[PDB]
Amino acid sequence: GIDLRWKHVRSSHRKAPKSDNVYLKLLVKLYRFLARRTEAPFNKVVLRRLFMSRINRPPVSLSRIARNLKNGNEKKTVVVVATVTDDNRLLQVPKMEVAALRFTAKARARIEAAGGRTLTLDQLALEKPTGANTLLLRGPKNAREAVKHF
Amino acid sequence: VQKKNPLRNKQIMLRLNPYASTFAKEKLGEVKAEEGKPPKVPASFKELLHEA
RNA sequence: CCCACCCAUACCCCGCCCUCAGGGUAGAAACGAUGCCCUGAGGAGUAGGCGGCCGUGGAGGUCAGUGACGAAGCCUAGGGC
RNA sequence: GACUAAUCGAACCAUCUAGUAGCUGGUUACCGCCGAAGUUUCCCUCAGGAUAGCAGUGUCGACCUUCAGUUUUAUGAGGUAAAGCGAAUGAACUUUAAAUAUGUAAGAAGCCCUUGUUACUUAACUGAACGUGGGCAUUCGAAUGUAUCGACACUAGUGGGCCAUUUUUGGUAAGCAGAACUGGCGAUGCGGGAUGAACCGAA
RNA sequence: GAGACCGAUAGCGCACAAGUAGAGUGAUCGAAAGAUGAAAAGCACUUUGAAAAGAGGGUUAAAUAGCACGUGAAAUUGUUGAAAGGGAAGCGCUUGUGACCAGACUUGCGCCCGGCGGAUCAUCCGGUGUUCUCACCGGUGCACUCCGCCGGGCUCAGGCCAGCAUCGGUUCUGGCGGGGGGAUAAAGGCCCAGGGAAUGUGGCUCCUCCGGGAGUGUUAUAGCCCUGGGUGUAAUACCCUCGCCGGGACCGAGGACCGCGCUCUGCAAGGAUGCUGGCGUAAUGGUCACCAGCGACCCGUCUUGAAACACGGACCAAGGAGUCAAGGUUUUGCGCGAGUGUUUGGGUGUAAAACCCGCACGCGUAAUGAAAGUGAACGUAGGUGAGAGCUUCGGCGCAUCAUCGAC
Repeated sequence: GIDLRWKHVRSSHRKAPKSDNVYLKLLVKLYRFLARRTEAPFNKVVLRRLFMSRINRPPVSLSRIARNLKNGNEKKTVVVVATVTDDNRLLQVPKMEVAALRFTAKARARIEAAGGRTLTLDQLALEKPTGANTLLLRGPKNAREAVKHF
Repeated sequence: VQKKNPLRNKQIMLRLNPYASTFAKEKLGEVKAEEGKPPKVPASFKELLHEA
């Protein structure tokens, strides 16, 4: 016998999505290839967040994007691996280039009306395969009723 | 695919240590001591050794 | 006090199973990528917790499925996984 | 307290009614991965409760910072053995110093200096506290090990059991009775003690 | 009129002369029980029996369907066949015997000759299709070219069990040649020079049983002990160590090459090949029954810490116990998103489906207070320290945490 005071630890992170979305499966295959064949940490972060569940992908609004676009970030490509929502409190949308998992209809319309560009994550992989000149944004994770009641 | 003991397989010993053939050839495991007449044990050493 | 000897699921070497971990795999002559290849470690278990599979009655789809030249059921010191 | 259709300290029939039980009994395929526990702390006890601790699944965060039932070093406790008193003095003597285990501490997240304030404190701008600025990366300041991280969420059993070595406190005619740590068992097969909850070896 | 309901121990108690038969004075209680065959064709006739029935012989597609009737399981029983048994059997590991079996194999592919039978040989031309350079179809082959078939020969690969040789991996065991160390072993032999003694050799003396005793004294007609020296760096033991040669056992994972190497025409170097024999079937292997050696308590359940006690279990078949609804909560998937929810209802329909519509309403978008009421930006929605990612390499800094501020 071998005395094992310590225990070998099985993985406590997602290795694959629980979702059955076929397009998400194709995106996961593409970003698995990118994370394997590139040095860019952006690709690994994007792959890991593609694995994530919905409460771990809180929505990001246009006002949050506009806040993070200030101070030299106006020309960077905004990357969100959640839903980009519209904020009607923001009356003037700045010109921006946003790549997201999905957009609401009003957010897409307001970005295109302000003159920015809307992309999917496979288009982001085509144009910035190393994540160059990107601004990676996450939504407020703790802004949930369950988290308030914890 | 298979660990081979270099103490039994002479090819593996030559792979790990190219000086093994020179060791065996020059017989460095059978080096004789330097010549010269050995001085005898001093008398006081034997007296202390056999002292009751 | 000394020499040799006997054998445990313990220890050493080797094979096989499973689990865990770490790697490789697209200008695809290219893959049940939910796959395949390489390497290492580990294996008792009540209360309890989790995962994967097997089986039964019925429903949708499908196999241009089986069947009076014998369906289902039943018996079987007959076999295969 | 007899008898009232084999029914009587309150007959028989149907219904409410599938009445209630904390007590008894039972509770249905396989394999794989983990895997336990008995005063910790509080509450008036028994016909008592929570609660710490120990477990499993999910995740997430830079799985980042390192940490550790261990030794060493410095210093405590145990000065207790011991050596000497041609050192002084006389376990209570001391230059020196035991064994077993044992507390505390051992870095850049650190150390020191300087400036002010103080509503602390001090005779006191004095200490200390709070800020301010600066210096110290020339080695980041023992060893050994390090698939050993952290934070949530949800779920589950057990939470005043038995035996034993040691330490300690009491006792008896003799038995013995309390605590503390540790190990084992309840949950566990194997080799040996012919045999077997508590023995030896080994999981 | 229907069903993602039940299928005769189910479904109503009742699929049947079922609220019947039966029970109770009565109020009331209350079952069991479906299936020959397509058609009775439900066995003429003969024979044995008192009869029931039996045997022949028909009927049938089938009586292995005979009004005991579709199928006909188990418990349990009879006969036949095989086997075991000295106060239980059953079970596990492993042989053996007997009985009974599943595979595998029967030859394949490829070259060289000879004999046939045919031209869907190569090239070129035209048409068509394609992946746009590859193919298909028609003409040309005129037989040293293609395609089949038949006879020979040869190589390779082929089933089961084995033997030997050369290797690799692991391991057990025997022998041999060297090196080093210590008091450069200690001893010991043979010499040299000193010293000494008794369990005193020779000699001498005295007693005897004539066998031997006693005494004296230092090598003599034996020897011993102690010290120092030489041979001598002697040998050997013990310990440590470098190699060499045998004898035996178990195993052969992988499957083009790649690598590290070496003794380099090649190899023992990132894992077994080569040669040979018998057999080709129950021979190997497997299943069942039994004997033999060793191993092996009767299952739940309860209790406590555990045992013991206690309780349940004669046997077999069929049922037989964490379900549904409402309301929470956390997590997973999905749609839309500051909104979201068509289905109370209306429209429509191939009619309980599907499709479509919208007012209100619910929840969310604002909180706080008992209430009256009031009601969220000093600042690029603040400062500081961390922080993934990005960066023009100066910094920008997500989520999140800590702290100080603002409303």
